[PDB]
Amino acid sequence: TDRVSVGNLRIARVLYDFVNNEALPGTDIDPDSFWAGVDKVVADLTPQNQALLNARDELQAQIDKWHRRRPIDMDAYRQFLTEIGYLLPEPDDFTITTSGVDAEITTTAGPQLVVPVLNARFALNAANARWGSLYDALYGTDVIPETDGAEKGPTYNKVRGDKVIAYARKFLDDSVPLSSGSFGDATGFTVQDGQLVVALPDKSTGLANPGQFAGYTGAAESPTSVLLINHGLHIEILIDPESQVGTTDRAGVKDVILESAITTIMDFEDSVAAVDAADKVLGYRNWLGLNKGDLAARVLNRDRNYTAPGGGQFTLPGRSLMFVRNVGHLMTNDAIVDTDGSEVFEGIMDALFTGLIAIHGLKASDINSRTGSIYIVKPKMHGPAEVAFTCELFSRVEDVLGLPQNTMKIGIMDEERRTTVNLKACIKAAADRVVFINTGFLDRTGDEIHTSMEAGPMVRKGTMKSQPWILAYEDHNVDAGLAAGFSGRAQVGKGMWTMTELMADMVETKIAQPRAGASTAWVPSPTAATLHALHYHQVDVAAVQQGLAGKRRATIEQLLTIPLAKELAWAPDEIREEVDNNCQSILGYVVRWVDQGVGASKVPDIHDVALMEDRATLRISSQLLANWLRHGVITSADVRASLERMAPLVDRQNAYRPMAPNFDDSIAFLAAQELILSGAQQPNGYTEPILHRRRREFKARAAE
Ligand SMILES: O=C(O)c1ccc2cc[nH]c2c1
Ligand SMILES: [Mg+2]
Repeated sequence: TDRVSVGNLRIARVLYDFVNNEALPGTDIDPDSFWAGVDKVVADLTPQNQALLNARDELQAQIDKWHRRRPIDMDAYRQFLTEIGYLLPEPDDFTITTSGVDAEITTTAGPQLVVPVLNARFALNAANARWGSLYDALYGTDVIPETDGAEKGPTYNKVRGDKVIAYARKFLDDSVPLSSGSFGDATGFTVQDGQLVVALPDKSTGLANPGQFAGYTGAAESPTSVLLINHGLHIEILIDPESQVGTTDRAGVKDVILESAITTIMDFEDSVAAVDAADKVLGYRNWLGLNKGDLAARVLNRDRNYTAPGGGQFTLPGRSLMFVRNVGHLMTNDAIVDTDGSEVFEGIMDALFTGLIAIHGLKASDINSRTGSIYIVKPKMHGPAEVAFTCELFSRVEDVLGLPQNTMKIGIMDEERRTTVNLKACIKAAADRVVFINTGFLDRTGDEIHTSMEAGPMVRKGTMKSQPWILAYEDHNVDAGLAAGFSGRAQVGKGMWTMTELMADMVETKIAQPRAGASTAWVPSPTAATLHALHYHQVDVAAVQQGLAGKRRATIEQLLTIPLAKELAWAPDEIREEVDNNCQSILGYVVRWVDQGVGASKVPDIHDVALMEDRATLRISSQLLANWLRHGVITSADVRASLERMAPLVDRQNAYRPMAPNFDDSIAFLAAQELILSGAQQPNGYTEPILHRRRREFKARAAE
């Protein structure tokens, strides 16, 4: 074949070439020593990797049987979980020791943006989303109602623009209050004796807290902009009477700029579809362009220059601080196969290659962490041993890369049940590497359903968000983080807002996350990060965290409360709706995944709301239907009929290729069907083995 032999490994030429010609040059790592390291690391860690996955299966089988032989005793269930080593002892209190971590992670609370690394233009916008226009975010979304008069048109609408301006003035009043009066009545800004002075019609005033004045641009006498800081986040008022908006403005203001996406996660996992060496290389190459600072379509932003209150000069980061999300322990990829032809573990490969590439970001670029850290998000881990394994992998990789030990820092996803109930030990296992924990609530619900598949029928998918287990899971995660001393040291993060068009709703409800003590939470786009930034100005996360300290708000019993439905909880019509809804979302996502290699896309649901979502929402839907089928809530004819019914709608909702009417001939349709009908047999309900196989199948058919 077209592979390169190195030890026991056979590396796809496209990857070998990528590494030698693009990734390695500029790192000072000897190419031959690198490849020897890859061979050695894969050979050494592969057995432990496999045994961990086998252990998952064995635990699940025991729980499966336990439920089959079962009016539901929690004392018994809990002592059984401890017996089989599912529930492990909680360690004594400790504080994490992770050092050399940047301020964007240790200290600054704010939005965290996640983007598919395979999409270069998306990744570019994400990195540039550290600063974003509040006016654009308000004007373009439904935050400002399109009520009579204020509708978006083909051209600028002055009625709407004025509501945007008023909305921002109120934000300023709430965030950076004047000693007296309102920003709404401002006519000018000036800096005098190093102090911000605001002109109102009748008199002048300063800030109630002059500590919020951070800097300015242009002459102090008539600044071209004024820079404020609040709860550690910057706000920049652009002052330009010459501009169109500025002309209509009372103080010549052109825009309000928010520091928005403080950090960004470049994603190789659930938001992308990458099933072979060509796909991985595309991803790795974008990740390289990001770290080298030369990725272009439009290019990456430079730092920002300001004059300090006093009159000196300083600078602020122009770009979002980058994490990379590697895949988890489950999958293999044929990017590399061994002599026997066995595919190599993809997570192992990601650590080596994304780690290698990240070195560039530590270096002056013809730039990322100034403290010398590399930030890797690791998803879908089940328990402390799997966490320890990930740390051992990073340690071995650091050795191959000639990096100081603990350079490679870990963002722990809390998105599997065996991690949730052992969270303190999982953190302890990574106490010198961990830079965040985060509630991946969607995968977590998929795992919740699969783990208790045999217990009985589960509540409807929309009911899950408010079940006792998930509310406890959220509080427990924050409690464990704070108890491990995350305050001032590491992020406590919460989940993604998936309704991309419902920004009014996001601004209304997503404030609950910072109020819950989360120093960060996930947004889908630059625009959403700007709007989500508002919440951090309203909530004092540091204070909230201090108030939460030492609280223990979720019991193990609460964590373990299985979301079983009550006897006969559903009328026939509600059942049908749940089925159609789930089939619709499965089909809408899968069709783009299998046909176009698109791992994340705005997909209208049944009620026709635009949902982003990724692989995890597929995991939830397939497991729920698999659970209902397993326990006789629905029949196989129900599933099939629903799939055939929703298919044409999906086709219609959509370079596309219709699934209907020849379903048995549609690879996408059959993948969706397989996900449901084989759902119960997928390891932890994971959708990758099926998706990957079907996408490779589609690629092979397209080729001929
Ligand atoms: O981190 C994820 O699982 C996730 C979820 C939704 C979206 C939409 C774009 N990127 C995503 C990532
Ligand atoms: Mg997830």
